[PDB]
Amino acid sequence: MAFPSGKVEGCMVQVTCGTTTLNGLWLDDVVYCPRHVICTSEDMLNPNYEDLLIRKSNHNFLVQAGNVQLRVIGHSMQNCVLKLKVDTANPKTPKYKFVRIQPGQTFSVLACYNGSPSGVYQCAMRPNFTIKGSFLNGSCGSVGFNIDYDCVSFCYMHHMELPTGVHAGTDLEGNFYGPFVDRQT
Amino acid sequence: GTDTTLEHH
Ligand SMILES: Cn1cnc(Cn2c(=O)nc(Nc3cc4cn(C)nc4cc3Cl)n(Cc3cc(F)c(F)cc3F)c2=O)n1
Repeated sequence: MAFPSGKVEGCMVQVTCGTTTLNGLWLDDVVYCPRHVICTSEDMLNPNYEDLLIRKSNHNFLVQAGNVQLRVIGHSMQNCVLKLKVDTANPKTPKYKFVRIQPGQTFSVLACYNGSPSGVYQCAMRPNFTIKGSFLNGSCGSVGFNIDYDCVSFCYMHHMELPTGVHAGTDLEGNFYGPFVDRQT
Repeated sequence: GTDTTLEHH
C-alpha cells in the first residue's frame, strides 16, 4: 500500500538544459533536481560538474510546470542536487521536510516521466542501499516520500538504474544512498 | 564565452 500521491503530484515539474531533460521537485520558490541535467550526451560518461556549472547561466534552464514556463533567477549545486531559484512560489507546496532513511525502511515512489506523474507504488531500501523500483527511461528526478499526518517527508530522489536492474539515488540534500556516483558507468 | 548547446523543448 502506497500513500495517496495528491500532495506530491502538484510539486512535479520538467527541467530541461539543452537537450537533456528530467523531473524536478518544486517547493516554495525552489526547484530541486539531479545535477546530471547539466550534462550533454558527451558529458554523461565522465562529467566534470564544477566546470559545467560555470558554463551555465540561469537562462539555459527551461523549467515547465505543465504548460507554464517558470523563470529561473538563480542556481546552485548542493552535492548531487541542483537547486534552481525561480521567480514564482508553488501555490500547492504542502507542509514538508527532508529526511534520510535507513535500509529496511519503506517509502512511496511517485514515478514521473517528463514532469508528469505516472504511477505510485511502495519500495523498500535494501541493505546495500539499492531499491528494486519500477522505473523506465525518463524517470530521473522522481521522488520517494512518506506522509506523517499533514506533513510530507521527502526521502529519495531517483538518479539511475544499475546494471543488475536495481535503482540508486540521493536524499534531498544530494547525498547518495550507498557508494555510488552520478555518472553513466 | 557563452554556452551554445541547442535547446530542444
Ligand atoms: C531505465 N531506467 C530506469 N531508471 C532510469 C533513470 N534514468 C533516466 O531516466 N535517465 C538517464 N539518463 C538520461 C538520459 C537522457 C536523454 N535525454 C534526452 N535526457 C536525458 C536525461 C537523463 Cl537523466 N539515466 C541514466 C543516468 C542518470 C543519472 F542521473 C546519472 F547520474 C547517471 C546515469 F547513467 C537513468 O538512469 N532509467
